[PDB]
Amino acid sequence: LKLPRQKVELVAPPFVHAHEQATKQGPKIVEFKLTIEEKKVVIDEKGTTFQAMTFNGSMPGPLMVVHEGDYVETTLVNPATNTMPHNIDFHSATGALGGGALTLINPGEQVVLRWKATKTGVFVYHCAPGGPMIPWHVVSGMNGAVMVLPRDGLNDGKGHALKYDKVYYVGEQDMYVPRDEKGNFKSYDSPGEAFTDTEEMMKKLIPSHVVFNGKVGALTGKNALTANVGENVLIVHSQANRDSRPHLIGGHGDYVWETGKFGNAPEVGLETWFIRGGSAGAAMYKFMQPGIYAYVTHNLIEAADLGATAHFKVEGKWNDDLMTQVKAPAEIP
Amino acid sequence: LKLPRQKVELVAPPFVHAHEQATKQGPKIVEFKLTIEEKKVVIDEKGTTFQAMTFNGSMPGPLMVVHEGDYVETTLVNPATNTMPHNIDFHSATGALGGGALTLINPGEQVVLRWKATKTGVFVYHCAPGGPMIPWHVVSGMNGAVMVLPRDGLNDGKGHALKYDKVYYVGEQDMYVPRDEKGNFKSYDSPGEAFTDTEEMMKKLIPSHVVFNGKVGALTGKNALTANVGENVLIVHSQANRDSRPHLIGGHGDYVWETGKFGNAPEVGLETWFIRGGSAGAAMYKFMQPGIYAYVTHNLIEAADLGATAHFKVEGKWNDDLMTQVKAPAEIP
Amino acid sequence: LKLPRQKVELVAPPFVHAHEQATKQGPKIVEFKLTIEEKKVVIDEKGTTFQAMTFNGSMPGPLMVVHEGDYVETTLVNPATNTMPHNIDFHSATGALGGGALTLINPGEQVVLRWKATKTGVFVYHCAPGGPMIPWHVVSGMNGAVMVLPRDGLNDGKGHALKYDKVYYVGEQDMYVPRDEKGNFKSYDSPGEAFTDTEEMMKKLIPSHVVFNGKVGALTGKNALTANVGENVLIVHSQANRDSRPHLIGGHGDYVWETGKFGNAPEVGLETWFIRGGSAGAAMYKFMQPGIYAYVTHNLIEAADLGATAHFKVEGKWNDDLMTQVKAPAEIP
Ligand SMILES: OC[C@H]1O[C@@](CO)(O[C@H]2O[C@H](CO)[C@@H](O)[C@H](O)[C@H]2O)[C@@H](O)[C@@H]1O
Ligand SMILES: OC[C@H]1O[C@@](CO)(O[C@H]2O[C@H](CO)[C@@H](O)[C@H](O)[C@H]2O)[C@@H](O)[C@@H]1O
Ligand SMILES: OC[C@H]1O[C@@](CO)(O[C@H]2O[C@H](CO)[C@@H](O)[C@H](O)[C@H]2O)[C@@H](O)[C@@H]1O
Ligand SMILES: [Cu+2]
Ligand SMILES: [Cu+2]
Ligand SMILES: [Cu+2]
Ligand SMILES: [Cu+2]
Ligand SMILES: [Cu+2]
Ligand SMILES: [Cu+2]
Repeated sequence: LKLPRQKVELVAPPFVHAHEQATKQGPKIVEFKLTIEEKKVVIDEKGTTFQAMTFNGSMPGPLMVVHEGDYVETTLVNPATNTMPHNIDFHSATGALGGGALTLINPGEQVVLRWKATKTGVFVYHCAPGGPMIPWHVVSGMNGAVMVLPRDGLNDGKGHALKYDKVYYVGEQDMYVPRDEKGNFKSYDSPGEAFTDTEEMMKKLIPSHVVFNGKVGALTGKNALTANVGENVLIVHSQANRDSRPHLIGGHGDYVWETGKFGNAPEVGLETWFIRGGSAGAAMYKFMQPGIYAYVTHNLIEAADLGATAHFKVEGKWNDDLMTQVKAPAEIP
Repeated sequence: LKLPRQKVELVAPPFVHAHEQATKQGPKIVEFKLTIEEKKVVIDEKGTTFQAMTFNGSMPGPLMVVHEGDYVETTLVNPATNTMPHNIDFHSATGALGGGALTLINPGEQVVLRWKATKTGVFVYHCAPGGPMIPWHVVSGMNGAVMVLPRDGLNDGKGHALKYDKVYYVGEQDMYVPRDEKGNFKSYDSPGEAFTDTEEMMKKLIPSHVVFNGKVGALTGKNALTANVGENVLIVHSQANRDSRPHLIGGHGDYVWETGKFGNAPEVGLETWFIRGGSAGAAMYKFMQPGIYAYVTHNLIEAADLGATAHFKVEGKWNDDLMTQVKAPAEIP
Repeated sequence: LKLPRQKVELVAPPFVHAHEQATKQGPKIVEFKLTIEEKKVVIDEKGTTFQAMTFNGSMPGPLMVVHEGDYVETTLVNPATNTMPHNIDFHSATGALGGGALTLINPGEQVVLRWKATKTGVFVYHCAPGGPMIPWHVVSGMNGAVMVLPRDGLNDGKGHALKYDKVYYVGEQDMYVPRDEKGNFKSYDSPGEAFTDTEEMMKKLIPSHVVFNGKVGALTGKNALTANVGENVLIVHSQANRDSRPHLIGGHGDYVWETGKFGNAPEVGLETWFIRGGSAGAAMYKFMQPGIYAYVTHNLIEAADLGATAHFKVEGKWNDDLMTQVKAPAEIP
């Protein structure tokens, strides 16, 4: 395979490494490295801890971006400082359980997998060692996404280009933290110690936490998403294990691929869309109003009470044609 | 803004205020009033009670109908007889958290919000005061829907008009009523008294009841939906917090916008469709057979055991070509 | 009704009785027989038992295949060896609650129902006796599917024929097996004895098991699905009561009707699709790589821990262009 090689410097979510939308490049071998990290992390503002397992130290794993017909060559590294075997399954790839059957590595090993990007869209990647370890590694945080863009960039299905000014990747994580007898979340010394209680809870199908970017409030305050009025923002949303229903409070999905695959035309003008567990989808919105937006899953219990709220802070001029407070709050006459 | 004003007299669900589909009117300011009512109601045939919070006294709130490019001017009233602050978020609107950031009113106040109907479809509206109150007010009943019709009426995406003979609005409500130690549903003196137990249950994500129009059996008996053979009926379905999968038992969705947005062509000939939590969708069906139909969510446990069944009673002539009982029940030979 | 009659010999899932895709036949009366069987079965590799109720002895019931405009004439038989009344509701049919209102039969009876296949697609059929028996009979196993093909066969919505080399029917079943005090699954002497505990669990909406073809591991080992590289396989998936999110691990859905209705064009290039509870959908894939695939619902907890995994064993030549292990596992440098 005698194609040009291109290295990518991955960046932590919700940001996305620099890339072209439309490109004049032909196929390349695009090189990525992912280093697995098992680590205890804090997942809420109460200080609850969690035995996480991650690609590149983040939940979600970073977004990888290539174009249709590229070859994606991933060096997956499992340092000796980890305790368990791991692998990678790319839903964008064809064969060998998405790559999982070719990438199982013990602590102290690395492996190099290449796959041809024959399907466009956004796709989940995740660890999948075998058997009951599959769900456990995924809900412990071992999932991310890859975006395979058409070489001509995105289109509306009507002949028009859809160019985004910026893209964010929102990875949603269902987490299963057990409680003790008096009702407090438990803490564990190792993922292995957490396994028995965690699996018992997993099988009951109700998460304790549903978070974006690994933690309650991760995408708020200093780390709010941003935009300006007039900017077209692409929001990639993934969920490797469980359904979600994204919604931009005060906005819309102007163009939405809820099944996430660019061979299909987008839907237009959505209020709320649906990410099937085990998939990524994408929504584009051109901001029209400044101020705070919340980006949620629209199970509002999940959003407000279990962790699944991000914010956008948007700069620009208020549009009184689109909305106005005709009369401020006043005593009823 | 010097456009003509038009008042609407809202009507309680499942009925819909009179409106045009295709219209020769240009944009107007369409005036609506919603008066919040907190009230204890009965939600099942056992007499279980529920601390409801409502727009205009109903669950769901009434369906508002306008056309693309209208301005929707809502007077939201929170009488002093209520206990809590409330607001309104229109998923059809652009800016200020759907209007929620411009409509927070204490008991004794009213506010007037106007928004431009730039997106077509059916959309959820709901209360959203802030924080954990968001889910609580919504699952207490504070949600309804708005329909923004194209000025040319509905179409099939193939150049043909789709005209409905009547429309019904089915609002589905997930309810969380706690149980005491011996397993009976609890009753509370106020919404505030219900809050702690109700939130604890909410976070476990399993409703005690799933109802249409506020109560088990609301859309049955005297209050069954009706049609005649040959009539095209539009069924708007909303769910502000939780997924649903509508199905007309003995019928179909001839034309379905399950994401609910009229810029997209309908799907055809569905058995069951999917309303994402936080959205409204719509289905049209031309009745072909008389008799009783059930309209359900097709989690049949929810439908038959938790409350989520409506009936249609349909008049007309039986069509033996479409279905016939060739041989009535008889002893096996 | 003076049309030619054609008998079908049904075959147990996941296989499908022989049929034409495109056909030069005109409408016929296609005759099917379904004999209900109530039976205690084993559903997992631990030996857990289950009070099943079935059409033709299988979970799911067998796939029936006809063409648009055929008349489907079903003899439904409820032998005296059963204990309960049963009926059948075809989501493909128009009128009388899908046929349920014309097919209620006591043990010792049979009934003959005919319906005209006016809607194309894959559709659920299920028992629906009335009231709380509806969900109970369905989650006890009394559901299957029917496929109504266009007379010209399937198409891509772009003028091209889509011909499958083989079809499999995967019926997914949510099961509710109660546990005793010490946490073991309970066994019952009759469906009636199982009812009280089973309904109590049903209403909590969390299954104990989620299986394909009636049992954990049913579609693995000797009974793995099969294909060859180059074969186009249609996978019909149904779920009569509860959502699912199918995914072919190492493959894709090349053409997917997730709402299952052939009047709509398929989506292309999906990773994971969505079967709404109360529906059947279908996905076509042309295999490109040999080896083992898993076909799952992509709630991976359900897939790996509750029973919902099938395998494909695929023969043919490995394609190193599409995927290659560039470097086998090795010590990190
Ligand atoms: O106080 C003993 C009494 O408490 C229970 C819980 O209801 O068990 C608690 O105490 C045990 C002995 O200290 C612990 O092992 C156990 O984990 C804790 O729940 C009863 O089982 C016991 O009779
Ligand atoms: O009978 C007392 C015994 O019952 C429990 C429940 O198992 O508590 C009940 O009685 C308490 C005292 O009357 C109530 O406060 C409580 O709400 C009720 O559940 C035990 O905790 C107690 O030992
Ligand atoms: O040992 C009696 C004590 O056990 C409990 C369960 O905590 O009930 C068990 O024993 C009863 C009498 O044998 C059984 O009927 C019951 O089904 C079983 O759970 C207590 O209720 C009882 O005090
Ligand atoms: Cu892993
Ligand atoms: Cu996967
Ligand atoms: Cu409120
Ligand atoms: Cu909302
Ligand atoms: Cu039955
Ligand atoms: Cu049904």
